[PDB]
Amino acid sequence: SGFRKELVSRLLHLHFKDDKTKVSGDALQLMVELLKVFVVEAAVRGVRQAQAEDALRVDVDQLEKVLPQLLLDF
Amino acid sequence: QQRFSYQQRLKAAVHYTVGCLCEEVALDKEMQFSKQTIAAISELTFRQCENFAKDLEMFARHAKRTTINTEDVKLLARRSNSLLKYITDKSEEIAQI
Amino acid sequence: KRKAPRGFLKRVFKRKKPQLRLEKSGDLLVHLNCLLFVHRLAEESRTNACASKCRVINKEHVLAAAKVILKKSRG
Amino acid sequence: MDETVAEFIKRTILKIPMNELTTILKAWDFLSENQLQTVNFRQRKESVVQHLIHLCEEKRASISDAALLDIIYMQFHQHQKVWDVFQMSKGPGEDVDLFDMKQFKNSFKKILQRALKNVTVSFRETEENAVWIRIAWGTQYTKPNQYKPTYVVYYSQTPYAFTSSSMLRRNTPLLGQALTIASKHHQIVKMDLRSRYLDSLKAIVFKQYNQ
Amino acid sequence: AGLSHYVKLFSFYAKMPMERKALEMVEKCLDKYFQHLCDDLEVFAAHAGRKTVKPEDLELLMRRQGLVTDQVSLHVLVERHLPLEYRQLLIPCAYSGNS
Amino acid sequence: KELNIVLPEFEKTHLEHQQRIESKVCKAAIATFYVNVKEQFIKMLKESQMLTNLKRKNAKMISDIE
Amino acid sequence: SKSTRDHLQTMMESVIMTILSNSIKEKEEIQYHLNFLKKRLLQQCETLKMEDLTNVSSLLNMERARDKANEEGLALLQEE
Repeated sequence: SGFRKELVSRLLHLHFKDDKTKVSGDALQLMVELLKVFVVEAAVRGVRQAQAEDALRVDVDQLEKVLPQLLLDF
Repeated sequence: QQRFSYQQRLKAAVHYTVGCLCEEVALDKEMQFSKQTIAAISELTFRQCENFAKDLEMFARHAKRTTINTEDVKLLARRSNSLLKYITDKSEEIAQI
Repeated sequence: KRKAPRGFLKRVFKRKKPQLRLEKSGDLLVHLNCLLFVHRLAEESRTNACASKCRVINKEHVLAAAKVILKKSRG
Repeated sequence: MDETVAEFIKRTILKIPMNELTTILKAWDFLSENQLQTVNFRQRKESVVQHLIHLCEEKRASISDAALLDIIYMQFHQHQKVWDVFQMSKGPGEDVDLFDMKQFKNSFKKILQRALKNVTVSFRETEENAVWIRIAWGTQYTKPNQYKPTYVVYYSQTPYAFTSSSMLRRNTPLLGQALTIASKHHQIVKMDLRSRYLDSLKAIVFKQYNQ
Repeated sequence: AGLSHYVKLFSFYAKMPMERKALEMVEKCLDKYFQHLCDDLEVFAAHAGRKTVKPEDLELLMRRQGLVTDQVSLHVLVERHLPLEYRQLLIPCAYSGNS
Repeated sequence: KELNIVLPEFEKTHLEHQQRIESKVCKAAIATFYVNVKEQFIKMLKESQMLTNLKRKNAKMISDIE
Repeated sequence: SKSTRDHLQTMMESVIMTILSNSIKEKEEIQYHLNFLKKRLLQQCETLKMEDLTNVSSLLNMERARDKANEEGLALLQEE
């Protein structure tokens, strides 16, 4: 289905360096949108490089190969 | 002690939900996400959400503000034109809610 | 070479965008932007030329260098 | 446009000096007359070795003529990789009435891939009637090693077949073995002429030096 | 012009010989860099609410490249690359009249 | 050789931890971790089988040569 | 074989990851289990590649498949 409100209500607030800075519910659901599509695009990029190697399984090595671009534009 | 007790529960939550999303995408493209694959993709999502947290606070700081507005996450979608056009209509959907 | 151009940077900024007000020393800061851009491009071109083990920088290395550097240097 | 094929072509192109680019590249016929004008030969080395390799990227180069390019390179650089000279000897009887180039290229490749199953044997029948074989060796466990091939200049109907003394592996008794089976001979004998000048070995063995 | 000066900088920043047709490709690479810098600056300033772009709108874009960090602040990078008079105008020195 | 002793050492640890177990769900989590350790020991045994198969290939790299 | 056992700790930490995903209602219990897992680390690392071993083991597996192909080839050709 997707990321939940209780999930991103704690995950994003873990790393915040100030205790008084929060994320609103309408913005929290957009964090849901972008973190869901984060897995979605990471998965489709991995599937696409697997298709470039014409493979049925995606492994750790191709993910490490795309990281220099995965963290780069996405 | 707080580091372990925190990051354990956060990556456990995100990996639970991305396991749900892996069963969700595995039926879209009829592929199978291996255990090492889901573990790697969840940890990549986590280490990138690290930069997301580094990002959004300074994005508010840039416009002299503390809270996170929809423009702060709009510049999050600015990173690529594809997810620009995506998160635009998803933000219109959020406004629909 | 120890140089930094005032005029051409502002002309490029005006040509690419007719609506901006680059401040008195903002030209200086965009020149630093491109300084660090070209530094990153030079070093990563050395890197990917070592990946191809070519002793002279060529078109194929810098073409791959563009899609990485200008993509992370993008905001 | 393959693995150890485009790279092998690149590695054998810069070996040749700047003067003989056209002379060597006209021979292997991958670059038709139209393709020669696209690459400017006179600027630099790394520019020509990059545009020439691109011209076979679009031509979908294969090892079969990638080895052939090395063959024409060696025909203008036969004065390196000091040559052995093998001497065949039939028994009593008539000559080889059927030394077909097709049959010889078949009867050498068949016997060489019978045991050395992973080799890229590439013949180039020269105009002086001297089949210029080049064998990229390698056992069945490994891919054919094009780094150090063993060129064999078998003069077509002659008992003598010069061989580049590259490594002298366990293949040198099989190199003569397939050479004496493809050419319908019976015995292979290294006559013990080991000189680096192939055009000088050819005169000595055939007694063509003072005639 | 500016791109021509920049590829001249590329000669002493790559420290290894180049080709003219390759520097003509670095020309379009620099133009392609600016075609992103000018409309990334516009949006970073528009979120800031200013039709002009100020220095702090550009240290944020620096953070977007990520070459400025908590260890290497904005004022650090100007030190390593720009000359003395070209660096006097960005970072505030102190004469009781800090720039 | 050493893998047989390593498997026993790993198996004794699961029982040592289960002696200090507190809840039934914790026992299930420990059993799952023991199954994961069995999978890791199977990976180690696969490494040993890979060494044996490499020895066979070395014999197969000489039988073919012979 | 140290980095091998830190990669071991990585993969049974992925097992930790999944059990914690299904067992989020055991936070203190699984934290104790985590301390005991660091204890397992300290216990077998002292006494005594994997991804590379797996990949090269498979690679040598089809290499030896190609090898038994060369064996049936050479043996049958020698037999004929």
